[PDB]
Amino acid sequence: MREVISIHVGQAGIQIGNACWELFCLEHGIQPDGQMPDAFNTFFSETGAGKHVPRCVFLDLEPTVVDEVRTGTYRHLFHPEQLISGKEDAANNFARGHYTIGKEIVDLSLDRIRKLADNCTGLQGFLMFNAVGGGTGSGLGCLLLERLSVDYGKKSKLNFCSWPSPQVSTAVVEPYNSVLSTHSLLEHTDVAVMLDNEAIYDICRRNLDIERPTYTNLNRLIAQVISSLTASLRFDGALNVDVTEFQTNLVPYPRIHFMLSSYAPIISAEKAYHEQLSVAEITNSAFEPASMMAKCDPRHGKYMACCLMYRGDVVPKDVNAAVATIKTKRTIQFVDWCPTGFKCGINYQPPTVVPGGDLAKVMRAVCMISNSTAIAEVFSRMDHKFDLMYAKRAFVHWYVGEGMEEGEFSEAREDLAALEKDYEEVGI
Amino acid sequence: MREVISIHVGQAGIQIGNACWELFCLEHGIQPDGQMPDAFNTFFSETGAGKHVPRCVFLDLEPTVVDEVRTGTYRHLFHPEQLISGKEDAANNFARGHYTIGKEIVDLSLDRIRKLADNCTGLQGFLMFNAVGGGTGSGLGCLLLERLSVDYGKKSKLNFCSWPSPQVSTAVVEPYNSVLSTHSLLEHTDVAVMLDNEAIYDICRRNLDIERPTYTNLNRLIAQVISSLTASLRFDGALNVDVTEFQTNLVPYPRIHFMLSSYAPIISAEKAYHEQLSVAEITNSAFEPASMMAKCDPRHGKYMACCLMYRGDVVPKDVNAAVATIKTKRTIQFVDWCPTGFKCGINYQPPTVVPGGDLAKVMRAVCMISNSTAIAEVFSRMDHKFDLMYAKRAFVHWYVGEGMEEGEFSEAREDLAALEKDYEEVGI
Amino acid sequence: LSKYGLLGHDDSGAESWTTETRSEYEPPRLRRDQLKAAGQWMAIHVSRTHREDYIRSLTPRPA
Amino acid sequence: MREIVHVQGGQCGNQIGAKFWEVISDEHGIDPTGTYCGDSDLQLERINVFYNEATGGRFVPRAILMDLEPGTMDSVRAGPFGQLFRPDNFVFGQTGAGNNWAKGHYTEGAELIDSVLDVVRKEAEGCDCLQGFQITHSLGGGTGSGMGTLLISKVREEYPDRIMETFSVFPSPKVSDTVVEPYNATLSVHQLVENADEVQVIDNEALYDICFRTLKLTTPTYGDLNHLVSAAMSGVTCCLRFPGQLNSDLRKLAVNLIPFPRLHFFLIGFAPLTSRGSQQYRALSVPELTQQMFDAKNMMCASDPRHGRYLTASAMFRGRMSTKEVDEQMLNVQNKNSSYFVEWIPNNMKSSVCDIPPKGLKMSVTFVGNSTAIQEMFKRVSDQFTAMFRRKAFLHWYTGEGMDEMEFTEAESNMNDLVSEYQQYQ
Amino acid sequence: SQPVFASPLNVEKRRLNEERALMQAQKANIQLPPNYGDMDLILFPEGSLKNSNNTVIPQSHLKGKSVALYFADGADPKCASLLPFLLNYYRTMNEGGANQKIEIIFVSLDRDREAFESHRAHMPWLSIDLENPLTEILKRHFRVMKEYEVPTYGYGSRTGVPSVIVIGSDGREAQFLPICSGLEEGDRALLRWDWRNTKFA
Ligand SMILES: Nc1nc2c(ncn2[C@@H]2O[C@H](COP(=O)(O)OP(=O)(O)OP(=O)(O)O)[C@@H](O)[C@H]2O)c(=O)[nH]1
Ligand SMILES: Nc1nc2c(ncn2[C@@H]2O[C@H](COP(=O)(O)OP(=O)(O)OP(=O)(O)O)[C@@H](O)[C@H]2O)c(=O)[nH]1
Ligand SMILES: Nc1nc2c(ncn2[C@@H]2O[C@H](COP(=O)(O)OP(=O)(O)O)[C@@H](O)[C@H]2O)c(=O)[nH]1
Ligand SMILES: [Mg+2]
Ligand SMILES: [Mg+2]
Repeated sequence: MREVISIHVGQAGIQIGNACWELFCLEHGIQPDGQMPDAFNTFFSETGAGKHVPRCVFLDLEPTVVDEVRTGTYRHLFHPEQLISGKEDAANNFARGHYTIGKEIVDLSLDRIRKLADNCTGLQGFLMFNAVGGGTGSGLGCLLLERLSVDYGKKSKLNFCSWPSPQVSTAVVEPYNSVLSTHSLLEHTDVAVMLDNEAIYDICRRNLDIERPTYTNLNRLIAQVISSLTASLRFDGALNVDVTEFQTNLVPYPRIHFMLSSYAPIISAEKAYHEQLSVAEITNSAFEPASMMAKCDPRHGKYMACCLMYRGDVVPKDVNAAVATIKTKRTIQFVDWCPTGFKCGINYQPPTVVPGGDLAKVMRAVCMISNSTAIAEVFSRMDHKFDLMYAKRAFVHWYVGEGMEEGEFSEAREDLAALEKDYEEVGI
Repeated sequence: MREVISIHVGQAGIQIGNACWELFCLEHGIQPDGQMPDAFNTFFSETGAGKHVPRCVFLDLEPTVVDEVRTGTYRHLFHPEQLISGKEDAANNFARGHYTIGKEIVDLSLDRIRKLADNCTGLQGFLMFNAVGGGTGSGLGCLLLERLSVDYGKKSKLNFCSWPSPQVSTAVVEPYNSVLSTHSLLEHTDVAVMLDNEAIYDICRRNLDIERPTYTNLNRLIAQVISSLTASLRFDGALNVDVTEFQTNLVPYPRIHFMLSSYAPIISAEKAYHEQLSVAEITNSAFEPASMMAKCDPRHGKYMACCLMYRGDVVPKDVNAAVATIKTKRTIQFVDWCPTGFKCGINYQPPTVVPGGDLAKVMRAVCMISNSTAIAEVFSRMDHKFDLMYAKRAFVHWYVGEGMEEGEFSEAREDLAALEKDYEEVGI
Repeated sequence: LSKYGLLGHDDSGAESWTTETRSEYEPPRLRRDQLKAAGQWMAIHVSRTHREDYIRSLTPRPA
Repeated sequence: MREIVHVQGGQCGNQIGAKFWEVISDEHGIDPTGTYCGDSDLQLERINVFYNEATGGRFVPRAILMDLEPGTMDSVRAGPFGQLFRPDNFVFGQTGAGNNWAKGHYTEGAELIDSVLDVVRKEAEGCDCLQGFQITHSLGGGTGSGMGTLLISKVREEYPDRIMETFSVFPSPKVSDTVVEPYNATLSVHQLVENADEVQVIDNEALYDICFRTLKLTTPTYGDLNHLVSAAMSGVTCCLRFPGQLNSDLRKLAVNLIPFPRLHFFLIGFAPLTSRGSQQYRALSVPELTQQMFDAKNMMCASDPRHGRYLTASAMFRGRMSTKEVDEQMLNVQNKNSSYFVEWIPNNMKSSVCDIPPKGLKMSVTFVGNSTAIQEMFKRVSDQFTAMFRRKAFLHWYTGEGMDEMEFTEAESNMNDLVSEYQQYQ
Repeated sequence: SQPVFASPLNVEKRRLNEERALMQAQKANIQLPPNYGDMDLILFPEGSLKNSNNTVIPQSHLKGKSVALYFADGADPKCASLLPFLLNYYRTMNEGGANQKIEIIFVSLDRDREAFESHRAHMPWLSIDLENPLTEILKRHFRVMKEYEVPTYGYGSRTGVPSVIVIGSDGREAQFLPICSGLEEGDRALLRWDWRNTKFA
């Protein structure tokens, strides 16, 4: 009955899912070949002599990423038909994955999603991993969600998408891939979680205190977020939550569906001894502005709804004291129309650790998925960079020759500006 | 007792025949010599000290493959004059194989047909395999159906012919060969099954996904298909639907018996470990509109009837649920005068796979031999290829110099056009 | 001098060439092993201490 | 898979391509007789990008060598790695282009057209899908400039939806071989702006000068001159054959560099280029490479970007190295070189972690950059044209093979209209 | 008899088996000669298998594995293009599993001992040295031939150099791996190796 599929589109999707499926395989006692030496139903599928096939698709137009998991140590855990390759890289271009040859990928990707969905007692998740600013992350990410919207109507679309940073972009057309993706991400996905890179390099600076993390240490943290978010479907807990009611818990309005992510406690094994991590202090360590993973200050953003997922030996009564002292604390702004804005779920198992990872073993953990008005300020700075790209029409006519009409930048602009104005009128 | 007689005409039919008799001998436990270290009685006679001979005839006007079998592995499984071969290849000429060179071994072929048929009473039918697009497969096949309809009028005539494909047809005079055998298999053949080389090319490159297999691998897939047809004859099961029922339920008109074929699951070596063999998904893939063996798209045609031969440890309940969900899908449609058009003949024996071949040991299988109004498009492109070629007397003098009169060219054209009007009128 | 030429400032070769995905995302029980040879691994107190309550706090769950 | 088609054009192109096929071959670990040696998946799994099979396991490069004189092609069979190429891939000229663009493009090169198409189409359509091309040619002589730009004028309209990278060796302000300098330079470049996807500018005069301070050797032969080019030749396309954390290809490299279709001339440089005395004494790390590749003195082109301003920069780092040490270290160079970068584009750079280091070196970087600093090099070629064209000098050899005074003046007008956007994008 | 009739393994096969069957003849309804199921062999003697550091490994290690002959030559460039690819496929089976699953045995086509060592040190799986006549009699059994020098017995060569082939308990082949064959799937056919139907038992 419990069943969530994953759709990794883009090099960020394959790399994040590389950490996700190694974390999931070690947690259920699954070897890299797939067979264990009833909670595995929600992420895997039983077949043969206990050998488990993950309900997943690894999609990427270019090679050299998707063949890397076709040649690594996880080749023979995945079904080799959701491993999808093209030949041509989407080339950091939105219209290459949306208006020229990517149809040969999406026409059989819907076939593989249909085949995966005809394996299921009940569907409750559409976890899509991608980068916003990548060419195939925005390009095919737009086309897959519009195809799945008209195919599968009223189900939950999860989406953990990598927003570009305010400071670095690692590209000059990051505004050109962000406003186009958002213009069709408002109407297609249901839950959009913002992720952002040097929020989390700064996380690994002052908390994990290791001198060289990389993109792969980024993905291990994100996999810990997804594992605690969907742990309630796996194991029994004191207060079981469901992914299909995160949809009704967070969003107030049909167009307001952007939330945040933060994980705690995050302390390496050397400094995990001076203090005993209690429930009342991991909540304060997660609610602090320097622990969230999008580097937007919640001091100037009004909180709206908040959901906390617990993993370990935690009783609910010191949870009740912990959420009370957060609610009476003034440095976290709550808005006047919503006095009740907390949903806490509690699960029994302790969080798992990768063997010898930078994360230390801990008896309890909190994941926070929170809706706030501060997303309007992340979006208003990308708003400013889009006009300053469009001031003399730079990098626009290769999009025009790609297949988009010159002028759909205007209504993608007006959808983003309608996103700018409506959080302002909500916050009053 | 209970036996069938298989006929092979032309070296295409021979290369089918040595493949089906390759699989028939191994599943019955007998060897190339004829010894095994009473279910085999339908395909092999009993001769004294356990030696078995197939109930077949091999017919080919050239020795280029017949005596090569006489030097190959299966020398002594076959009877010596079971393999009948003339000297002169008919060479893509229907007239040559109908009038001059065919009749020298027509009387030889009927003599061996009489001698194998009168061996035991209770014969069910003839399973004839030939090449429509060639010379001796079309011409000598026409005389055998002409002379068997006058001796064994009552007995069944199941045909399996290698019709061309619209893209690749490997010939230049095959519009003349095919429509001249069209006159033969309407009023003589009981039920005709359309096969196609390039559709089985399509299957083996994407489903079992070898880049370059050849004639010898299509021969395995034909051998699997005819095995699943004849399985209900050989082995017991839940329901027994043998070759005398196949025409009671699939063809509702004397002139409408052209009908397709499908096999699922055609599984590669790597695909067998992960993909669980659910009865729900093997019926879905059998009904997949590009998984059949004709290049015959059924999305713009209606379905008259359908038989599904399940082979393995198959329970009938999830068969009944599999045929429940295929009606509830709006993607395919059945014809308006026939709401129930399904058969479920189940046999307990699992399929017999060849070690060292290309398929894998599957626990279950399904064979889909279906009548549809989609014969119209595979015959109307065929009609159009005749129209552009006959209009300027090309390759016409070759046939009229061999005895065939001009005028039988014309009446075969309106014979095909009359069948085209039959399929158009019945789909209302 | 070198064994690889002018561009080679020192000698590493292709024997030291793997990727981050191949070197790090190798099988996990293997990754337990070579790290085992190189270093793998209001306040509330126990019921012994007389801080907050200690009489009835000792009885249902002793510690 | 993704196929790149290489062309050697002219004497300079043949010699600079010979060294590049030596440095790619031992980067993949391949004996020059064709047999692979080195025992690694990671240098052999992507070999079809540049090479082809030979039904013996032998690998032959996808390179055609084209030249109107037989001299310097006989030297590359005579030299090392001469057996590596396909014998059919060579096409011969028995006359010799005597430093004239007219016999390079119009007259003497016309009879070699029917043979050069038949060998580049034979190599192209043999694969399932071509990715791009990569030629090497010089604008100085005749058989490199004229006979080379004739290739661009034909390969584009027959393969329209593809790309190519042309590595053009540009003449010198100070030293001057090939005394008819401005005529061959201008006649190649006005074709090259209209009809080529990007141009990398390579300057001999400056690359002697990198060879005189940072590589500081007294006797520079043409061997290590081309070896310094072949490092950035290899680094600009390293991720086509190698995996990485953040990938890059040629088609992507064009999309996020060129803003407007008439500027595609790019600086190029390779870091580190450490002196022989300084070899052991550099604990090489990301901070010191970033200052080395954002160093004007270390640019292969003879243009100083202090006068210019980088429109968009790009860096393909190579090796085992941290990824945020790319990121906020380039945010440091924006915050310190504020006036050296264009203000109406924020985050002007590429980051690309090619996960495979160069041959022997632990970690490096290859810099390519769209700069407006090339306007000073393009205007000295313009006044070199006009100084010798007012006096009508060295024109009789051109006009005798079907030139025109009219066709020379849209060559200068396209030259001035090429420079024109550069100083008004400042 | 399997897979090839005339081979030095299979003339030793018939000489061994019905010899002990005629031992059973005058010892005692025995039938002569025995059936092909009744013939049994030892494929590798005690002093054949050498691992990486040149120590003996007995036949008992091979139980429950998927063992395949690797017919290869060091100087062959097609072997050069295959050898890393089969190295990767070895470590993915071995490390991705509680018990290491496949096993590759080496037989060589090299010129001399020195060339054998240079190709041997790159290989972690088990190997058979060239001076053992077990190598040469295995050439004529599975029909692997570089260029036709030794007389074939009315056969045509099944493979070319290099060729990997999975085997069974009694010298039979289980399923073919076409890297240079009628399918000629070079450097991709290693994925076709199964391990549910071919176990050395
Ligand atoms: N958090 C995180 N972000 C990533 C990762 N990989 C790439 N990104 C982000 O993705 C952006 C570019 O998109 P990519 O994922 O690299 O490339 P792509 O999705 O394949 O699309 P293309 O540009 O067409 O290749 C970069 O700016 C990165 O910030 C990753 O592993 N983790
Ligand atoms: N199914 C199948 N069809 C084949 C095979 N070989 C040839 N064909 C088909 O046969 C068609 C033509 O007939 P042929 O087999 O060439 O020869 P023929 O029918 O005996 O007539 P002749 O050429 O005169 O001998 C070709 O278009 C092929 O599609 C085969 O091995 N299997
Ligand atoms: N980098 C490099 N430049 C060269 C080489 N040989 C000649 N050149 C330069 O190329 C110019 C001559 O052009 P060249 O290509 O020889 O004329 P072409 O034969 O007609 O194409 C001279 O100014 C040299 O500076 C070489 O081997 N390497
Ligand atoms: Mg990509
Ligand atoms: Mg005939």
